[PDB]
Amino acid sequence: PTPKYTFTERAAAGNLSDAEILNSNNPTGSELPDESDVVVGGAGIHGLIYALHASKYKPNNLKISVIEKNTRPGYKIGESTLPIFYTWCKLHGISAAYLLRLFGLKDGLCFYFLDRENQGQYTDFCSVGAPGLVLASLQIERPMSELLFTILAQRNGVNVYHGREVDFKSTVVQGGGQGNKIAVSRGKYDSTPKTIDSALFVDATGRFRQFCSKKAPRHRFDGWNCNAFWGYFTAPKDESKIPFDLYEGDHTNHLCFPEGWVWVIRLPSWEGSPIANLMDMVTYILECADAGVPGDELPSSEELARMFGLKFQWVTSIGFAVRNDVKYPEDLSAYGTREAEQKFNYFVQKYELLQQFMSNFELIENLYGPGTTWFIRKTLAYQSPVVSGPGWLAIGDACGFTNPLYSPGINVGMSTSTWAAQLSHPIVEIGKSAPADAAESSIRKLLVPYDDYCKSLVPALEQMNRFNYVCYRDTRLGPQVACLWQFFAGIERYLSDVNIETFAHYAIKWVWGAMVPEYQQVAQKCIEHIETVPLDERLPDAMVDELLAFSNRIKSAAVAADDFSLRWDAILRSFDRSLNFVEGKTSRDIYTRQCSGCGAWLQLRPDWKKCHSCGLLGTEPQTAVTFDPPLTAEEEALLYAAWNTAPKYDPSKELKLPTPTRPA
Ligand SMILES: Cc1cc2nc3c(=O)[nH]c(=O)nc-3n(C[C@H](O)[C@H](O)[C@H](O)COP(=O)(O)OP(=O)(O)OC[C@H]3O[C@@H](n4cnc5c(N)ncnc54)[C@H](O)[C@@H]3O)c2cc1C
Ligand SMILES: CC1(C)c2[nH]c3cc(Cl)ccc3c2C[C@@]23CN4CCC[C@]4(C[C@@H]12)C(=O)N3
Ligand SMILES: CC1(C)c2[nH]c3cc(Cl)ccc3c2C[C@@]23CN4CCC[C@]4(C[C@@H]12)C(=O)N3
Ligand SMILES: [Cl-]
Ligand SMILES: [Zn+2]
Repeated sequence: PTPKYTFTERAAAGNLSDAEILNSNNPTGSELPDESDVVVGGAGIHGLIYALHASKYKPNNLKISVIEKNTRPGYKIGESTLPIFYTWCKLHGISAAYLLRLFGLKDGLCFYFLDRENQGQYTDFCSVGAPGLVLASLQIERPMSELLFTILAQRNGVNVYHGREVDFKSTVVQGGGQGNKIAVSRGKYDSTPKTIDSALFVDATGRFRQFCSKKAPRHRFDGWNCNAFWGYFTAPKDESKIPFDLYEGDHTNHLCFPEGWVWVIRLPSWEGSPIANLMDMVTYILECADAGVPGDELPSSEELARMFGLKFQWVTSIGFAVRNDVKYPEDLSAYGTREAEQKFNYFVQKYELLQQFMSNFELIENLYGPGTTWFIRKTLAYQSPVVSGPGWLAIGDACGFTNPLYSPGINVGMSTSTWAAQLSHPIVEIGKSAPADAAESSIRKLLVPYDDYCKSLVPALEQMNRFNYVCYRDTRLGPQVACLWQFFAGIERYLSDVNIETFAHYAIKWVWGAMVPEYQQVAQKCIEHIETVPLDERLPDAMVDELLAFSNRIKSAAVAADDFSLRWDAILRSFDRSLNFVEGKTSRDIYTRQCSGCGAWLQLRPDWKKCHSCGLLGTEPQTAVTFDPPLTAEEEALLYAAWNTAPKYDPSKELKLPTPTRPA
């Protein structure tokens, strides 16, 4: 396909604002409709996942309008995504060759555990992702992901309106099929708001809980909560001076210690690009995905920036997520002038490994506009007690949130977004087909499992977060108990069988494995012991011995009961096939390489000879996926064949769950 510059030229011809050029791509028009079936407040990632999944699950059934306050897709923290997210993108028609032009490659998770009392000592836990012919994970700049899903939504019959705000003071939400009146303005100052008459309102306003807060007070869990502070840094081409052995920038890297952990995420940034030019680039990429353009014939990221007049750079997202019972010095003025900067730099100099690590990175000033060099957010975890009611439901962060760790926010949270999307079709039809009293009663009963799932979801994720945090207080418990159990309980068994029809049903059974009984049994034993040791103290060595022995005893039985075949010793660098810890083991599959020209991390497969980010050609390591232990040519062909195309929906087939097999 020849690239078109439709939006760039339309914007210049009409001198259109950012919101006006975006809204001009709507199928129904740039102005709000008088009526809709569903109105979604908020076009964050979940509001858009919801609208995309609802239209894809059953096309041409629901008229859906998404209302977003930002004039263009705004900055969000939350950049790391997991295989279930990519699978969802692939099911919606965008595979890795196209996504990697916009987003950074993610190949597994790596954890480094720093000893607080023995500075310089550390251990690690490293895993790999998948071959390029299997799947990819992504590090996403959120202004780009929300733009991608906006354009994709607009191309699938969904209207998205930026620069428009739901007025929750005058909005009326009623049950049955009686009808909502959603008031939409451009802000407080706008005294000519519009009304959308509609059947279902979806609260996707994130942590702001703009609608469901009216129905219940925000709920907090017992015990300590977490604070976060972060910033953006350069992304070094040469990672060889990082003070951790075998470090690789294309993981989501975690620097873990008693007080909390640091995330390190390498990703490309498009900041500075005009919004109209970005729409043209994204539209071109989708036209290429529609036509099936092969990766080596698709322009590279930097070539796209030249074609469409964009700005492109590599950055590292680095942030702390620490417990809010940490004692800080009263005066931190020596480390900066703002609290976020002060606490970031104070914590770095508390660990020599963190300071040696950070000395590979240069701070970026105001990457996302003035005042964005430093970010801080306090008291992260919460839950919404009420997530549905007459005429409305909530999804995503509006239901609750725990912690960045293991990225449940996007990847687990999309279970609610996609289930609500599926449920939205019968919800709307019930109201159009039955009198008001019975309609409301039938909708209420239909949503009882959705309410019950949300109610138990956040507490389970909260226990999962505390489980990892307490084990991060020791360099043996971290990798050998917490990491091991999250990977065994949470690896996505039978993901290659998921399709659009089963996606929500599968996703709600995942929960990162946090509902697995043996997982909860080990987590409760560790939490119960470690929470009795004050944070400023080292864990007694006998406590670590006992928790380790208890964990390994429960592990051996649960691993023997799992009937899912997996080359565990190839995926986890430090463990054998039976998930036994091996002290000196370093062997692992090799799925990626770093481009010598631009530093971008690449997936190895024989049909991607050039760097997808800068276009530089490689010389035969792409065919050099290293399987260790090796696979025959037939086993390798069989692996790739399983992941080629998702199977058609077979209503006779029973859904296979991602969690380990029950012991029976
Ligand atoms: C420090 C930190 C790190 C994190 N890291 C990760 C990670 O690595 N991976 C991960 O998966 N998750 C991560 N998360 C969680 C993740 O950021 C959230 O789960 C995710 O952004 C939730 O998306 P959402 O669409 O529900 O809400 P948001 O993305 O917050 O979107 C809400 C939208 O609603 C709009 N809005 C608000 N009020 C109105 C109104 N009245 N009218 C119209 N629109 C309105 C806002 O403009 C906004 O765009 C992290 C969270 C934190 C705090
Ligand atoms: C199941 C997947 C998505 C997975 N999910 C993880 C979660 C954590 Cl926490 C760590 C590692 C993984 C992996 C690595 C896997 C293991 N599978 C072997 C056959 C195909 C596949 C898919 C992929 C593969 O090639 N790599
Ligand atoms: C398990 C059930 C109760 C179920 N549980 C869900 C949870 C969510 Cl979140 C979404 C959908 C479902 C469904 C619909 C199912 C899926 N199964 C396919 C084989 C038999 C069965 C049973 C039934 C079926 O025919 N329909
Ligand atoms: Cl992650
Ligand atoms: Zn390159």
